[PDB]
Formats: sequence, structure tokens, C-alpha cells
Amino acid sequence: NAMKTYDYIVIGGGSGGIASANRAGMHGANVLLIEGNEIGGTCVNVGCVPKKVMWQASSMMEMMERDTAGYGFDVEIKNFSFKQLVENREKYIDFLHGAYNRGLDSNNIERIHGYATFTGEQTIEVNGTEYTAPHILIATGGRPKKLGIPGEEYALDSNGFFALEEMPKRVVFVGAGYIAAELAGTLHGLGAETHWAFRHERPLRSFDDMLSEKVVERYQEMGMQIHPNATPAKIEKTAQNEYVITFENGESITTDAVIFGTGRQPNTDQLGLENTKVALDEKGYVKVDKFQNTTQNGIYAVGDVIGKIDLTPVAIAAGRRLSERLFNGQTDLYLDYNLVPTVVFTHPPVATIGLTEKAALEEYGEDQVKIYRSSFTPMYFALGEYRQKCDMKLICVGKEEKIVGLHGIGIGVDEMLQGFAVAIKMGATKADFDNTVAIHPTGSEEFVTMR
Amino acid sequence: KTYDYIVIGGGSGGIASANRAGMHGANVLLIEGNEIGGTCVNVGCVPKKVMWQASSMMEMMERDTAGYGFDVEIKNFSFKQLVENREKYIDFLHGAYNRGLDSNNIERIHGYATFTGEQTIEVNGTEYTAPHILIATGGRPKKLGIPGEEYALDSNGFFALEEMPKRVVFVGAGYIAAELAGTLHGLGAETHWAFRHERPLRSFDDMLSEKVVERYQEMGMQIHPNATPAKIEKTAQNEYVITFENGESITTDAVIFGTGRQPNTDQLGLENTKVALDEKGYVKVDKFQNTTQNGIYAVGDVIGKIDLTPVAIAAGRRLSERLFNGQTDLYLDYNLVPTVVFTHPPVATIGLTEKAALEEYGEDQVKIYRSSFTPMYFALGEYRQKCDMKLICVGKEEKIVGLHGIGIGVDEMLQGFAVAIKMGATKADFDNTVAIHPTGSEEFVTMR
Ligand SMILES: Cc1cc2nc3c(=O)[nH]c(=O)nc-3n(C[C@H](O)[C@H](O)[C@H](O)COP(=O)(O)OP(=O)(O)OC[C@H]3O[C@@H](n4cnc5c(N)ncnc54)[C@H](O)[C@@H]3O)c2cc1C
Ligand SMILES: Cc1cc2nc3c(=O)[nH]c(=O)nc-3n(C[C@H](O)[C@H](O)[C@H](O)COP(=O)(O)OP(=O)(O)OC[C@H]3O[C@@H](n4cnc5c(N)ncnc54)[C@H](O)[C@@H]3O)c2cc1C
Ligand SMILES: [Cl-]
Ligand SMILES: [Cl-]
Ligand SMILES: [Cl-]
Ligand SMILES: [Cl-]
Ligand SMILES: [Cl-]
Ligand SMILES: [Cl-]
Ligand SMILES: [Cl-]
Ligand SMILES: [Cl-]
Ligand SMILES: [Cl-]
Ligand SMILES: [Cl-]
Ligand SMILES: [Mg+2]
Ligand SMILES: [Mg+2]
Ligand SMILES: [Mg+2]
Ligand SMILES: [Mg+2]
Ligand SMILES: [Mg+2]
Ligand SMILES: [Mg+2]
Repeated sequence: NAMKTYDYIVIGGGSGGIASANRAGMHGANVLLIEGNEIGGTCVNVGCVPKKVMWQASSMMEMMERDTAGYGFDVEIKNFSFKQLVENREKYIDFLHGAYNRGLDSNNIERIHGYATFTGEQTIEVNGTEYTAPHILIATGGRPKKLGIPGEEYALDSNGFFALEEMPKRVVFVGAGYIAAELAGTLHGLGAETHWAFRHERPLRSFDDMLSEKVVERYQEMGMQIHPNATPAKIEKTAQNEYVITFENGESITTDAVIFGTGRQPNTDQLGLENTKVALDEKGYVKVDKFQNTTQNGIYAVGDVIGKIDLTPVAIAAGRRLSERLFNGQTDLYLDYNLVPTVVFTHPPVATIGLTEKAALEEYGEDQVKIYRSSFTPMYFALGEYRQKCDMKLICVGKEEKIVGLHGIGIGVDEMLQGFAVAIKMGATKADFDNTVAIHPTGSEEFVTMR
Repeated sequence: KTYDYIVIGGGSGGIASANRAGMHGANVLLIEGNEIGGTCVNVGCVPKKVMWQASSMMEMMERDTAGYGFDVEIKNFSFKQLVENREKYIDFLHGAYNRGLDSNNIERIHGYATFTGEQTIEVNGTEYTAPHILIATGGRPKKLGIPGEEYALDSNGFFALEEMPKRVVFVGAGYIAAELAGTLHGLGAETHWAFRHERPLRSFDDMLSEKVVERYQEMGMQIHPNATPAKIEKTAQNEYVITFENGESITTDAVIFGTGRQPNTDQLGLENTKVALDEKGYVKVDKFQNTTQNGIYAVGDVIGKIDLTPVAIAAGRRLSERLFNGQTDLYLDYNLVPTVVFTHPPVATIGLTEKAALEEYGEDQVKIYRSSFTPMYFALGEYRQKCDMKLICVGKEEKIVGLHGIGIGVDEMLQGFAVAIKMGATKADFDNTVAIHPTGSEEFVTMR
């Protein structure tokens, strides 16, 4: 009957929760981890992992259809089974569940399958029983928002996309963020007649202009239909087993599926926070200080639920550093949220870190900003007729030309960024790049040979 | 005639130095006896990378497509078309290099130069002089030196191929043999790789040499260690038999070798200068690329330092900045130069090997971080190719003195890490950089 006591209770078994629980357990803490759905959270089950698998498949189909002849190959794709692709993808995710469970076991983590709700400042309830600890981590992540139009029951969010076991012949993606950009490129590369509709002149408005421009340009060249200045009005199911999505501008598209990515919301509703001193912002995100402390001593928060940078490695690092602080005496340790690198898996991929050109100009002024810009055809395309471009930009500030932003779009940029992120975090200048000998022949060398 | 600068060799180093000199107003003469662009453009980095790409594409189609739900058939593979297309691209490069030389007012002569005096050279029976002369003549393949050597092909012979041998034996332990072996193996040839010692790639970190062999063996390449070539004989059925000193013999359609290169200094007329050569024939130079004779300089493969294109280019450019743009103290640092080897999968390396670090700093000052994982790319098929990474750290601060990796995508990962390492990155600098997920590159910043 008495509350079962632990040193640490982690609510949510996703990127942030698993990382924080494991690190606390490694340091000898008696840890309880609570997950209501599936171990691994969003990234493993309906996020980064399945997205990357599908991207890889779509890239493979594109390479085979377009780039093989130039290298002397006459290739025929006798069949493509989207169903088998999905089955293999899900079999890998099941394997990941096992890998994560073995990691948790190695760190002596005890787990509960169910949803937790606070019942006091240091007490939660799940499946009828109460548990208490002096340290509780909220790592509940987020979930998709609804489309909010008539016929939305016919549309699919990202979860709906992953639930697909057959590919639609025609599809309309609604949204301007990286999720819509990535998923649109995936079904398009796999052969669906693909439309991408977004509200303004351009999508990916938070990205550097070079990147938003080029993602659209590259997709448009390969045959994706772009519908800018398109606000959804309604989705109608017709008598012929198909849908018609109409926009406020009057245009319409007949399609087999509508997939939307119009924002996510934090999993703080029905968490019982009224029983704590944890404050939420207007959007429902948990307020935290630099140390991941909520407004109540004894409760912490990391990951998507705090509404800062919604990436798996951020949640992981925030969670690990938090456990080092609480259970390994690293009293002053915290995660720096500046200069976090991001890769977006468009076709080709995008790499970005630091400030956009417009943000740099606003912060430092035109007289203090110098932009280096490069555009070249990767050697990979030298033998075919399709000359896809790779575009790169370095944003430098002051006499010293300190790099405050680096952006690129092109084949292979997904693997080029990590090292440059290290150098930029260290305060790299244009001179530091220039003094590093190039590696030839690679696309990466173009970053250190810009004039 | 008289010029401000005479450049002997129209390869990576010579073109780079000549263009930079012309850009600064020097009257330049560049002499090239063969093809503009030298080794890298014609019979090196460029065609090597093109063939590697074709090889990787075939391996991908045959092995990795089923896992992603594709039933694919390679109906035909035309090595002849691949080479035609490759050479068409190289011809385009010739044109671009020539346009660049024209833009910098470089005069060119097609012929082989020989020194006749300390500041005078001869080409096509005519003499030319200049107060500054750059030797950028590069190197060439060594010969096998055994009976039947004429039946084998060096790397130049490999690029001269317009058709592929069905069965092939690669001879040599260096990166050239390693790369070419992987290329023909991925393109379908029954491939053997024979080298003199227990392992190849002996100048590379042990993790890299060991894994290159392991990865190749797993994919069906036949490895023959402790195999010193003895002879090659042509049989009555128009096939070759290469025999080694250990008694092994292999019947094959071609023997391709990479047993080292030698500097192009022997027919250069250096007896007419004060330019000294080392015991192997390399031109001796100081940190500023000065030969032992004032007025003559040398860059690139001919100096026997780091035989890479970007090194030759940077040495040549900086030399021209020093000689023609008053950058008196400018020189190229040859430490921490990054290298990528296009094996299958590729190899990335910068800094010291584990053994060199241990010898230099001592066991109690060296800490090694290792990572081994299966790239997600391979998660859906039966073949789980591994990616292996190593960070070599020194002292209490764990300064990174070496970084090594083998696996898919490492070819594009290295450049940025080289910048950080050149800046003096520590393990803490890597740890303090947020990872990018999902990528292979994140494993470099998350080792424990
Ligand atoms: C389509 C898509 C693609 C993405 N691609 C990438 C990418 O390529 N790279 C990248 O870095 N990031 C990517 N992300 C973002 C990444 O998935 C998230 O940033 C990350 O999953 C956040 O981790 P988290 O621990 O905050 O939340 P989650 O991983 O969402 O975990 C929260 C967990 O808590 C559980 N939960 C919620 N409430 C309770 C409760 N009361 N009790 C018990 N359990 C609860 C949920 O079931 C969930 O499993 C992507 C996201 C999406 C949607
Ligand atoms: C198979 C192979 C693959 C390679 N792959 C890579 C790689 O991926 N990355 C990399 O960085 N490096 C690579 N290299 C190395 C790179 O090609 C060389 O380091 C680079 O070409 C050296 O440039 P250089 O100017 O010193 O000599 P070269 O490029 O060889 O140029 C020397 C030129 O001088 C000419 N010449 C010689 N003597 C005379 C004379 N007396 N008069 C007139 N002309 C003369 C020759 O015809 C030649 O064109 C590779 C080399 C080979 C053989
Ligand atoms: Cl973990
Ligand atoms: Cl939108
Ligand atoms: Cl911008
Ligand atoms: Cl979204
Ligand atoms: Cl040049
Ligand atoms: Cl050998
Ligand atoms: Cl070697
Ligand atoms: Cl070693
Ligand atoms: Cl060699
Ligand atoms: Cl490979
Ligand atoms: Mg499942
Ligand atoms: Mg709300
Ligand atoms: Mg002139
Ligand atoms: Mg002979
Ligand atoms: Mg075959
Ligand atoms: Mg002669």
C-alpha cells in the first residue's frame, strides 16, 4: 500500500527518457521508466528510423532509374513491393525494441507499460499503483496536431503515413516543414504522382533561403508538382474510391491519399500537472531553465515536450547531462542549444548549422557579414545527362571571418556535416577551413576551397 | 626566350602553381610532355573515382535492393560504354584546365623538358630561361622486374582498358592495388589480391588494414598474403599463370600491379644544376619547396612527401604566393593531411596510427576510443557490413592525434573532422558537439 520508492522516475520511454534512465542507472540510481506505448518512442517507431529507411528506398529507386545508364548499366526494376519494404522496415524496428530493452536491462532499469499521471509533487500513478521519487523526469514528447478541415478523417498524419502497407498512385502532401518535405520526396522517389502544397510562396521558411529555394527546385526538376500559396479548404471522398482536396484559391487535386504535417503538440494534457508546481507555456510546453529544471524543484523535463529543438540527439544529450548532474555530481553541467546541426533528408539532402543569411545580416549588419557561395555538379553526375547541382554557403562575420552559419544541399551532405559542426562549435574561421588540406575527389572538399 | 617562371609538368602541382603565378602577373611557361592535368585527371583520382562509383552501383543493385523490396536485373553491363563516358568527361576536364591556363596568360609547350644549365631548360630542341623554375614532374609506376612482367598491367595499363578481364590478380600492398581490386571485384571480376607480407596497407592504422581485408574477403575476394611474385607465363589457351615464391599459382586473364612509384627525375638533366636528390631519386626541398639550388623549386609527387593531389596543389599555390605575391614566410604544413581510400567500403584517415601514437607518446598517455556498428543502410538485408571507427587521444586533455574509419559514407565524413583536428580538437570538443541522427557520422561524436 505504501508508495514504492525509487531514486528516479522517468515518464516516457522515447529518445530523452531512455537516454536519461540509462545514464542514471549506470551511476547506481534505482530507476523506474514508464512508457505507455512502445519502447524507443517517436524516433524508433514512427520517426527518424522508419523515415530514413523509406528515404533510402526512394533514393535507390531514383539512382536505378536515372543514373545507371551513364555508368554502362541497362537495369530493369522487374518489381517493387512497397509491402515488403514496410514489412522489412517494421522487422528492423522490432529488432531495435530488443536492443533498447537489453540496454535498459544492462543498467538495471525497472519498467512499466502504461501511462503515468502526477498525483502529488513527487508522486505518480500508473496502472493503479503509486510510485515516488525525489527526482522525476517528464520526457513525454509530442504528437501530431489535427488538420482541422472538413474531411480530415480521410487524411493521414505522419503516423498514418507509416501505417501504410501499399503505396498510393497519387498523393498530396500538405505542410511546409521538414516532415512534409522529407515524406513527399520519399513517395515521389518511389514512383507516386506527388503534389506538395504549402501556405506561402515557399516552404521551409525557418531554413536559409538557399535551402528552401533549392529543395523546391530540385524536387520540381524531378517531376514533383509544387503548389505554393495553397491553403487547404476541404477533402471530399467521391463515389469512384478516390479523394478531391480543394484549396481556398479554388485549385483542386484528385488523389488517392492526403498526408499532412502541420505541427506537433506537447504531451502535457492529462499528465496531472495541476498536482505539481510545474508551469506550462501557452502552447503547453514545459518551462525549463538551462539545467532542465521545471518550475518545481524535483521535476525535470527534456526533449520535444519543452518546445526547444525537436531532435533526437538533443533529447538524448539533455537527458544524459541531466543524469550526470543529478547522479554523478556534475552540478554545473548543461546542454548548450546553440549551433546544433540538422540534416533534412530531401532529395538530395540538406545540411545546416548556425544562422541563416538573413539572420546574420540582422544580427551583425551588412558591413560585418561576408558570404561564400559555391555551386558545382558532383562528379557522380558527370557521365549522365542529368546534372544535379550541389549548393553550399558559408556565412562569416567580422575581419576574422568567423563562421556563424554553414548550409548545403547536395548528394552526400548528410554525412559531411558532423565534422564541420565540431569545428564551428570550436569557433572556426574561414582561415581554419582554408588551412585544412582538401580531400580529393569528394563533395566535402568544396567547403574548404571556397573563394 | 625568357620568362619569369618556368613550370615543368602540367599536372596537379604544376597547373596550380602556374595559374597562381600568372594570376599575380608573372610571365609563365608551362611544359607538359603528355596530357594536361597529369596523373590525377588522366590516370589517377578522377578515373579511379568514376570506376569506383560504377563498382559501388553494381554491388548495391546485386546485393542490397531485395531488402528494400526491389526485384532488379542488370540486363547488361558495358564496361566499354563506362570507359567511353569516363574519357568523355576527362576530355571535358582537359578543356576546362586549358581555359583556366588561358585566363592566367600561361604559355604552354607540348614536350619533355631537360635542364641544360642552372636556369635553362631544353624542349623540342629549343632553350628557354627563367630565374625561377618549378620541378613538378611527378612520378610513374615501377616495373614488376620478373619474368613475364610485360604481360601485367600497371595502373596506367588499368585505365587504358576498354574491357574488363573476367578473372584478375592484383599484386601489391598499397592503396592503389587495394582500390583497383575492389573496383573490378564490385564490377563482377573473379578477383584475387596478392601481397608480400601478412597484411597489406602497412602504413595505415592496423584497424584499417585488417578491416579492408576482412570486408573484401566477406564479399568473395580471394586474399593471398605472404605472396611474392615470381613469374608470369602465357599459356597456349591465351590465359596467364602467375606464380609466387611460396609455390602458389593462379590462372587468370590479367595481372594488375601497384608495387610503388618512382620520381620523374632520372631523365631531367639535373646533372646540369645544383639540385640534389635523395637516395630514392626524390628532389630534396626545404619547408618552402626550395631545392638545394636557389632559383629551382619542387612540389608534388616528385618530392616524395605526401603523394596526394590537394597537397601538390596547395604547395604549388603557396609557392607562387611566396615568389610572386611577396608572401615571404608562407609554406604548406604537411602534418595532419586527411586521406580517403576508395576501398569497398571506403577508408578515412588523418593523423597518427595507434602504433605511431604509442611509440611517440607512450602507453600511459594514449587513450583509444573504438566503435563498431552496422550502418542502418544494411538493416533490411542479410549482409550486415560493419563500420569501424577509432579515435586516438593524448594526455589528460585527450587531444585527438589520430582519427580512422572504415565504412559506408566515411569518404564524405572526414573533411569537417580534419578541420577540427587541425584546430587542436580534444575528445571534449567532439563530445560537446550535438550528434546528427540518423547518420554514420554521429558515431564519431558519441564514442565512450
Ligand atoms: C516523421 C518524423 C521524422 C523525424 N526525423 C528525425 C530525424 O531524422 N532526426 C532527428 O534528430 N529527429 C527526428 N524527429 C524528431 C524526433 O523523433 C524527436 O525529436 C524525438 O523522438 C523526441 O524524443 P522525446 O524523448 O522528446 O519524445 P518521444 O521519442 O516522442 O518519446 C515520448 C514517449 O513518451 C510516451 N508517453 C507520453 N506520455 C506518457 C505518459 N503520461 N506516461 C508514459 N508514457 C508517455 C510516448 O508513448 C512516447 O513513446 C522526427 C520526428 C518525426 C515525427
Ligand atoms: C591510381 C591512382 C589513384 C590516385 N588517387 C588519388 C586520390 O583519390 N586522391 C588524391 O589526392 N591523389 C590521388 N593520387 C595521387 C595524385 O594523382 C598525385 O598525388 C598527383 O597527381 C601528383 O601531382 P603532381 O603534379 O606531383 O604530378 P603529376 O600529376 O603526375 O604531373 C606530372 C606531369 O609532368 C609530366 N612530366 C614529367 N616529366 C616531364 C618533363 N621532363 N617535361 C615535361 N613534362 C613532364 C607528366 O607527363 C605529368 O603530366 C592517385 C594516383 C594514382 C596513380
Ligand atoms: Cl542510452
Ligand atoms: Cl503549409
Ligand atoms: Cl536566408
Ligand atoms: Cl509537422
Ligand atoms: Cl589552378
Ligand atoms: Cl606487396
Ligand atoms: Cl601502405
Ligand atoms: Cl596501428
Ligand atoms: Cl603503387
Ligand atoms: Cl563501397
Ligand atoms: Mg511494430
Ligand atoms: Mg494546449
Ligand atoms: Mg607570357
Ligand atoms: Mg622486361
Ligand atoms: Mg557476374
Ligand atoms: Mg633524355
